[PDB]
Amino acid sequence: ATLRSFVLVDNGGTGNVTVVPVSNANGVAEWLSNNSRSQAYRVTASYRASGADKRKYTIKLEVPKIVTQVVNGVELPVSAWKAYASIDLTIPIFAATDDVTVISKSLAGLFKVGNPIAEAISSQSGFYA
Amino acid sequence: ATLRSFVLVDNGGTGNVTVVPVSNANGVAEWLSNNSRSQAYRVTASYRASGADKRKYTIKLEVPKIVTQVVNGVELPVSAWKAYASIDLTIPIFAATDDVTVISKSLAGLFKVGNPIAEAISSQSGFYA
Amino acid sequence: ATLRSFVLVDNGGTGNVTVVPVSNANGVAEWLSNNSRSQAYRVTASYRASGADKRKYTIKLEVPKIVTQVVNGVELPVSAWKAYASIDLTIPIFAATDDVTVISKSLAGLFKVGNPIAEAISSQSGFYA
Amino acid sequence: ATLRSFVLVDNGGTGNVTVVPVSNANGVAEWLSNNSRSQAYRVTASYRASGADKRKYTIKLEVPKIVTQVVNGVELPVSAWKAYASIDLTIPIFAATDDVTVISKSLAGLFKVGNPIAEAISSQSGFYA
Amino acid sequence: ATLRSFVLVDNGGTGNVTVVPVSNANGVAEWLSNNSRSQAYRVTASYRASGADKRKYTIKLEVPKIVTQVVNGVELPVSAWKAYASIDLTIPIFAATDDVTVISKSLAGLFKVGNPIAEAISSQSGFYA
Amino acid sequence: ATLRSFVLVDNGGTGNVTVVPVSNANGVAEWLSNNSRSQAYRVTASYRASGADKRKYTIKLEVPKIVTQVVNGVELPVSAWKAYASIDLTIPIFAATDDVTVISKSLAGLFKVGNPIAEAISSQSGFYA
Repeated sequence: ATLRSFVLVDNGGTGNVTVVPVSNANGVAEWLSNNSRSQAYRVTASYRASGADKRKYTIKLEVPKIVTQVVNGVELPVSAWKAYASIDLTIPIFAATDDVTVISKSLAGLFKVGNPIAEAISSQSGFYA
Repeated sequence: ATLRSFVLVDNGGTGNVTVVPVSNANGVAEWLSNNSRSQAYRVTASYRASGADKRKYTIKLEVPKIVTQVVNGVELPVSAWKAYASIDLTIPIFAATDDVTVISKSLAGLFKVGNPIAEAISSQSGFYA
Repeated sequence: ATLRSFVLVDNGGTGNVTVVPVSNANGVAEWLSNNSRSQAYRVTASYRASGADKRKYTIKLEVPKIVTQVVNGVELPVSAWKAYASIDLTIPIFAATDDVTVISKSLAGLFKVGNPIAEAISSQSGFYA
Repeated sequence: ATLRSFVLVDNGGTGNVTVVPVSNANGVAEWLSNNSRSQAYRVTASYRASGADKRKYTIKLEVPKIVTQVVNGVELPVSAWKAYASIDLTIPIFAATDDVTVISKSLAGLFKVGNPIAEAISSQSGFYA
Repeated sequence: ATLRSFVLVDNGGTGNVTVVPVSNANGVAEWLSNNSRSQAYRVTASYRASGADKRKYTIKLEVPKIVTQVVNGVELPVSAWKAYASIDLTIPIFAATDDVTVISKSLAGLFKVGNPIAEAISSQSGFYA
Repeated sequence: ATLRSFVLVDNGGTGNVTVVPVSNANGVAEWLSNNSRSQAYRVTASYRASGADKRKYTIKLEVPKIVTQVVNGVELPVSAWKAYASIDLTIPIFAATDDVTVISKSLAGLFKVGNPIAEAISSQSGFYA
């Protein structure tokens, strides 16, 4: 089943952040961590067709700011306490399985921990040699 | 050391697609697979300030269908089509290192091979499966 | 597992009115009693975001007066009339699980058989009695 | 008597939340828990006639956010610290007692703890199988 | 649990064509087989109200002729042509369960293998004698 | 030998609804059950060319709600209402035998009892999950 809970944050067993399915409206999977929606880790995704020659995946992720956070509190402005991400993946209809798994892996590679993009993000850095 | 080559696609140890830094103009880092520009996997990233209190990473991925076209015995290296991924990451400036890191990980988790998103993509599926 | 049948009307163990899931289009869950649409108890619910910091459950209930009309010996199943209940629930996103739960209970308490509201309704009365 | 205090939140004896009558203007029963009006659990209801063929019950409920709350404090914005609910029940004049008690029970069933609507609310979930 | 994968083509056990649910937006369920979208079996359906007392199913089937096109030495999975089927079912709201079931079975019988319509279809024939 | 009687509704062995060929004028085959024409199941079909390379089956089904009307003490076998189904199949002329057979089976599978479409129909449902 594609709609199942999964570990969104692998902290090596200890502080793992799992996210669960919560809704399914209009074919928009929604996973929520165990927190108030304002402080939750959140993921949404959908696979619609787009144009007459490609399908498109649309995924969104919300990551909370943690340090200093008052769990379950009402800390405003939300805009200051959360990071947002949007991913649009466009895959033309001619792609066959093996093509798709690569695309799949590429994404995984791009954001893998220890790789430049990942490193950069976490070091508040930009890109440079 | 963020601008450095890395493996985009990890097929164990054989067909690994490594991608290298090729330019960094106007704050746009651009990596490239080892192919003619007409058929290379390509990645670009940029880190800029957004608003007076946010920052934004913008990453784009290009996955080609590598093939050799032949027009009158004149074989040209081209791509049947390409898949595109586009990511916008917005992070508040209040985000401390620890905070940033989680974002970092969350992303990696989200797209990890084996998790739902990865699954779905790799089977051209929706989340109803 | 929220989209599942449940007993709408509990008359001990005899005339229990159970209602089952029948559709879920456009994020509107719709349960139905076991009757022709022309005479079924019906319930619908939807959960959407409202504003940039609230969520809203919208629930509607239809209680029919089940009867068999006869026009020229042509007996059709219809409803003499229907009673309608409509509920709007607005909850802040700051609401943590524990918070949500109370809401949950509060509602159930409010309408419980034996409490004032239940009484009044069940005797077509006001609160002056 | 319909205007009496009742347990709005059944926490199994221990932390039960009782709500008491507080006002009765224009046939609008008002029950308040024991708190500052800003943090109180609150219930209002009235039975007016509507149209020339149905009576209507109008009930409203306010549920406070509790976790993190500073009892009796002044925590703004109230909009962030409270959940609201509105119920409109319309019952045509031809309904006789037994009809009404069903309607009555239906409501109770709809919101009963352990049932989908209830479950959904409290799990911050939507509806799906 | 109606939006689920099922076998569209039953060839005993070998070439069975299974079709899965992929999306359900705007009340349109879409099922696809596991092929490059450019050449996959497709089924869509919707159940909506029509008029004041009817419901209307609208089902559409798409059967592809799977092949691999090649142009200037570039091969692409394409569909040589497709067969299209369109079905409209209209049902009164008075239709109670048993009734619906019958309707349900009629369709089945209609298209059942071995019965005239199927035979005709599968032999490029019309209905003769 | 396609214009022949067949079983429209298979109820094991009891209430089987058999439908027979009654006429075949102007390329329209008509099958009726054994009831007063005012209230009989009906099926019609035609196979004609369409365009320069397509064939088109046009099948229509009629399911009656059998009852006996009575007016001024005069009873007549009438139909309380009917469910209508309309089907259009379009097939390229390149479709060779095997192809056609598949198309043939798809339809069967589509409407097969136990598969989603049938289930939905027979339960006043839509396609959900």
